[PDB]
Amino acid sequence: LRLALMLNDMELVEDIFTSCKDVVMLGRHGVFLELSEDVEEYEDLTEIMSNVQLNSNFLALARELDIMEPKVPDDIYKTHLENNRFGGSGSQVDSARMNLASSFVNGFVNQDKLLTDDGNKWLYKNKDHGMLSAAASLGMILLWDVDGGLTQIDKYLYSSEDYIKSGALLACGIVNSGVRNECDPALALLSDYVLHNSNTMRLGSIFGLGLAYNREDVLTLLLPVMGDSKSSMEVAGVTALACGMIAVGSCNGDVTSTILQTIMEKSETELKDTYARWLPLGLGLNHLGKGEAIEAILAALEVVSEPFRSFANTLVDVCAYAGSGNVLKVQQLLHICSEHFDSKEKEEDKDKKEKKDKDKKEAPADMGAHQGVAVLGIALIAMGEEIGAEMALRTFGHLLRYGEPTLRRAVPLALALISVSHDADPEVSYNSIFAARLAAMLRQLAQYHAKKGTLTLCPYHSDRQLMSQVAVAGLLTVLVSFL
Amino acid sequence: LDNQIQEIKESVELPLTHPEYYEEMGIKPPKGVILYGPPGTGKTLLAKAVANQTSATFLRVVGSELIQKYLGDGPKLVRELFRVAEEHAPSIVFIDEIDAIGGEREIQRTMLELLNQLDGFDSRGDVKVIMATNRIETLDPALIRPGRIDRKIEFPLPDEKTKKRIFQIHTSRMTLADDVTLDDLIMAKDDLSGADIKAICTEAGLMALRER
Amino acid sequence: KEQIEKLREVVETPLLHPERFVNLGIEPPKGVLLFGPPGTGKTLCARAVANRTDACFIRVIGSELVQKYVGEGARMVRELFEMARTKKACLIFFDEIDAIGGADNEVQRTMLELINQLDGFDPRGNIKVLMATNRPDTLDPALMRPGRLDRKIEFSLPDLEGRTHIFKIHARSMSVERDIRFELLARLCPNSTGAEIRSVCTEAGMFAIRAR
Repeated sequence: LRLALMLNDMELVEDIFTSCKDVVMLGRHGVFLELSEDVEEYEDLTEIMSNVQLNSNFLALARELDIMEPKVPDDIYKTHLENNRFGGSGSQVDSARMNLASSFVNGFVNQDKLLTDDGNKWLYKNKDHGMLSAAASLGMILLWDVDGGLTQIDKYLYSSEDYIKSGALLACGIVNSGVRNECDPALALLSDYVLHNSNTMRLGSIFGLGLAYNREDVLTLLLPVMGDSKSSMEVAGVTALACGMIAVGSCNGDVTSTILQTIMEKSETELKDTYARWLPLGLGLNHLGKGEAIEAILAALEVVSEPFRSFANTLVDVCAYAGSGNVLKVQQLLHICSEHFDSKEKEEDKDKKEKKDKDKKEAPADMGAHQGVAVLGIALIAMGEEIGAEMALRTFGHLLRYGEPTLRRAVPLALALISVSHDADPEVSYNSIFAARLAAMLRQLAQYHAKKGTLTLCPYHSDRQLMSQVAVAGLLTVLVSFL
Repeated sequence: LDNQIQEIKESVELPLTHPEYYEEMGIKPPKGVILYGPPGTGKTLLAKAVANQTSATFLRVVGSELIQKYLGDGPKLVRELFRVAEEHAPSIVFIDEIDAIGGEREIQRTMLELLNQLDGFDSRGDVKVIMATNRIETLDPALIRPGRIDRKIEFPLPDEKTKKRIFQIHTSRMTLADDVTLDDLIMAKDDLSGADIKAICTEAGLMALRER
Repeated sequence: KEQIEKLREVVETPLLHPERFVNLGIEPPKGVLLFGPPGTGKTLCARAVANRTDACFIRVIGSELVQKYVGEGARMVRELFEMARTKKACLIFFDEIDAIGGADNEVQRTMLELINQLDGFDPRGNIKVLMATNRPDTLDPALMRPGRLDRKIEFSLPDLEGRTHIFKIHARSMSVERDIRFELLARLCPNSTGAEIRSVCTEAGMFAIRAR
């Protein structure tokens, strides 16, 4: 099955399902079976097992409800969390931003459901993007109980507020990934063409359906989505990321008219460069799964232009070098590392955590000793992918102390990803550093975040553009990489 | 021996075993005990601390060299061990080889500061501290009255049976002549935690390995 | 029961009802004297700290009076008496007076100035006197005591019906045999001084330890 993780073949799962079917644990190999399989072989698996299924137990067991049917009741049974964290750590929230960190709490602490139903007006006192984060928080508390999800989110569906129903459909997309029954009421209309509600419902519904999902009908419905070209960034954000998560793990990628269409319409208008920042995210997501693809040279011939689409080119260079023995790209990395452009250093040098993710002995380097603080952010993000040994925390000792709110804000993120009784001590160190608002909301985000799959590699690589308006914070809370 | 290990086990390992006699009987000895033995160095003291390592988090601190190896750091590392011991309330703090008194004027103020911080004037019972040394006469009586209030035990002369068994195991694969006796070896040596006879068996096995 | 009231009526009553002592006749009492074997010393004083009504006070040990580079002890006793002046007649506790009593002119400054401040009415002379020591061989406090201090009593020795309180505070031992009865430990050992019961926990507790 590891050979199926590295091969991405359709016959291996059939031979291992008839050989594992003959040799009758069961729910455990189903759980990490679904964890090990990518987006391709579970839909090919659901079509060949939609044909035979050999017991009715291959789509009965290995399609949905059974990667979470063993965990959730046992997680509620074997674990007993205290209420003093909700009380104190759930009581020092204020200033309309620690309340956003409290939507992070509500969404990402679900045994106990007290803070979930702690009265009302908690979503009314919040802001628009906090109304998305709180409308989707009740979707993050319901990764189980499919029948309960409809009767808990139904109160927020088609309500009087646009963000309550759009974030409610986002919740309907987060609660499940194989029900696919909530599509029609939101995917049906899709038509505003300027700026009505169904565009925010297109954010939560196209992104939620992207989390639920070579599907062609949803892409034909996504043709007027990219053709609309709304002024909002998260439209093409969740569109490119949605079709990318649909396209990750394909047969050596593709250069079809989907990403060719979003490249032509990408270069159509050179405004709001954040489009030129998050569209190459979904582009490189469609580049994932390659074994011998020449898409880096095809793009290196087709998007040679200003550093916007050249930044798209170096993003294709990032996702096109997942990792092999190609040290020529390491000396090329050192050669191009001194470029005057201060963003291709960030992403192209940020690829280090993805390229050498296995041989972590060479990952600690002298990148922190430079003067390009953005590179210190690169190593800071690259650290948070392991148990966090004394060397990594040693790097968090120097990286933890900085004056800029971007690095002081960025250090508790990787500090919380690297550690999911030495957890609360660096937090007290943050209390000694500060006692801005972003560092407090993010340090609470660490307080409750403490307690090669693409699903764990995409959300943070897309999250590398947090240094903008609070509009991104509507997508910051719905990251699916957090187990 | 289980006798002197059950009292320190229930003393410092308290909140992980039989939780119906600490608050129901109303005992609360949040001070622990102080160990001392003429051999000391942590052989039978570490043999008494190995029972805490079964199901708990352990912290091993041997000697006071890490305090007297800097210009003016002082008890800062002790404060780090006390804050990580505060964050590690369900753990066991074992301090061995307290021979700081046996320049010199700072030892008395970092030891009096160790007395002030070990007493917990503004803290409740959260972590237990174990003290161990070689000679109890060198330590000043300041660490006795505030420190030890629960129980103290005296340790007799070393045990030749355990050291003889360790030397027998380390010399089982080795080649020794008939004129090499054990009583003169275990008798001539003194004040060794076992890692020192292991050290002379490592340099003796390597010294015998030099001739192949 | 008797002695705990003879020392409680001077630690709790003088602050709860000041008018009862002004109108009670002679004057509000000064304090008591606790001298003799240590036994359970400093435990009832910690109980008096636990029985504090409004503000906890600062404790002073006898070891702080003797320090290197003499001359700081006078400023120390004058600065803690000045803190007593600032804290509206704060409580001052003296532990182990035998370290300086029983008269070294550099110590005669601190102890003769200490007598000059206790017997002197400059800061105040009636708040609370209390001395906890070990040996009664302090000649100078024995001759300068009737000047201001009074009410000399035994250290801990109660009457026949008074031991049960010090056994209810000595119930914090390991265990007798189980959690069935406290009175089984509390009433089955009479005629034992407040330190002879520490010899019953140390020697009878050592017999419960050495009982396999």
